[PDB]
Amino acid sequence: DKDVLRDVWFGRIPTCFTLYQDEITEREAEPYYLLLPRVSYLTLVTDKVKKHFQKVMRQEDISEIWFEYEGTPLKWHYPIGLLFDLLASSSALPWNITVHFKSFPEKDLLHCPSKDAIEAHFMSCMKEADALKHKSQVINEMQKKDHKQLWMGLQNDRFDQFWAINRKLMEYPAEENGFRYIPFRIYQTTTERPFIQKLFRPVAADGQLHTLGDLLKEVCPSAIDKNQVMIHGIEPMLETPLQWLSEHLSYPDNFLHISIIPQPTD
Amino acid sequence: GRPRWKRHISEQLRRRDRLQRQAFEEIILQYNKLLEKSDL
Repeated sequence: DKDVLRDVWFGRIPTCFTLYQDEITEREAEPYYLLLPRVSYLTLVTDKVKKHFQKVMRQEDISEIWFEYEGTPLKWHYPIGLLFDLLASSSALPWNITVHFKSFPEKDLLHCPSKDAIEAHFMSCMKEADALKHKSQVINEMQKKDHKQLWMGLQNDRFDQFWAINRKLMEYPAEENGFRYIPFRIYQTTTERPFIQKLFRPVAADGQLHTLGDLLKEVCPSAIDKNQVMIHGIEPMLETPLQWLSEHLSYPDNFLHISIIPQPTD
Repeated sequence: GRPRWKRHISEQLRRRDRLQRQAFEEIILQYNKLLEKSDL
């Protein structure tokens, strides 16, 4: 199933970056079109965007860049693919993101001062995942050099460099039929909570594997009846084994980010 | 013999790339080339 991993890893989203209209510039700022990696983070891959729009502004107006979609500030610590699936998936391509250098939304966003702040948040997500699966035995048993290769593989978009280490994180003991718990997050646009995260085992008492519907029927019973269950931009069958999804369809942070969105209007 | 749900994910994933990536891949390339010239 290595072909699925590449398809998930190399997914790209066409995106249109336009400067906010109230920002005062010395000259005209043309929109910057870019293909965003679904598995990476906004603050990571936007260096070309930041330099493009910073050339047209005065240092007096320069500040910490942040992004917004339809009046909603985009959380950079969420994977790009998730933000798109959850928000702009129903609209027309390309994804329209507005660039703001001013009036930072302190309440809704985390400051991303450097690349290290992204690596810090990223490694946290991995540690939290391996704690739910192996009880942090696999991630703690890696040398610090292996932890850097996971990050370097994401930063440099190297599928083999990353999955060389990340394959050890997808393996479980023989006697067991899967992970201890499945790391996942269920996002929904109309719910007050940021997402839904609970403890769910890949195996039932009788030994049968839990499916994607079994999980939803548990932690999100109101989404099955009208709603779309979207992972990496697709709509998997509810009978998909959950253990399989965690291995193959997870993000590089080993979390399964699930979006519940209504059917597109038209 | 891959199961149905596996084939479904492979088909849907290729459809995702067809409708999203492969569509804008070439125009985005040609656009950024023209942009860099204008800045010169």
